[PDB]
Amino acid sequence: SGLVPRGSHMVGLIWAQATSGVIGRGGDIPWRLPEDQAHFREITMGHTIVMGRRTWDSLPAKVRPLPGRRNVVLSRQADFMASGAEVVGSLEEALTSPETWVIGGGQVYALALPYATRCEVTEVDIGLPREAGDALAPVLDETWRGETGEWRFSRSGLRYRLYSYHRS
Ligand SMILES: NC(=O)c1ccc[n+]([C@@H]2O[C@H](COP(=O)([O-])OP(=O)(O)OC[C@H]3O[C@@H](n4cnc5c(N)ncnc54)[C@H](OP(=O)(O)O)[C@@H]3O)[C@@H](O)[C@H]2O)c1
Ligand SMILES: CCc1nc(N)nc(N)c1OCCCOc1ccccc1CCC(N)=O
Repeated sequence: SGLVPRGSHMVGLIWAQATSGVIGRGGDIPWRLPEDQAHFREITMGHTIVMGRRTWDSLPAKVRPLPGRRNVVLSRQADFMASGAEVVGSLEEALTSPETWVIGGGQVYALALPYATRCEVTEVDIGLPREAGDALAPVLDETWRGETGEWRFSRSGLRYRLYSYHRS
């Protein structure tokens, strides 16, 4: 199907996770998956994106701010320099755009989850176990519903699938 009705406010979370729920370590995403970059890009294009400061830090710098999207960086550092983005000091202000995609990281997903009505999740079939210091994906309960895509191979051979969850 791929349809998801929307209301006067849409707050979406988008992430890619290992089976174990690892999304981040050492300030990076511990795999590369071209189809997921393409998916992340097309979903978020033209929208406001919200990210924690550490996620802004983890962006390759030549791709800061992410092109074609309104970049919003959540930080408690009032003097934080984020060239080409805006810095907001609270989650409330961050989610004021009528359509917002939260693009990371572990901290901000957790805080934003209660307001979210879509989760766009790439499951990467990689057996990375949770380690000390890892950033972790939220656990979705059964208020979330939607569609699970088929397993696909990237040309590299890495296997992945897409979940598109929503709720009222
Ligand atoms: N696989 C994926 O889909 C994916 C996507 C995005 C990121 N990641 C990874 O996840 C990791 C980063 O995640 P993380 O959980 O460490 O950090 P994060 O959520 O990106 O950023 C946390 C920072 O956000 C700010 N913050 C958090 N809550 C706030 C609030 N209520 N008000 C104001 N500011 C707030 C603070 O910034 P200040 O310290 O500046 O105050 C905090 O240190 C990296 O490894 C990144 O590569 C993975
Ligand atoms: C594509 C990764 C990703 N994937 C999903 N599915 N949700 C996310 N929030 C998500 O994270 C978006 C923030 C980090 O983006 C990276 C990180 C490493 C390499 C590439 C990118 C894409 C953007 C760019 N031009 O660099």
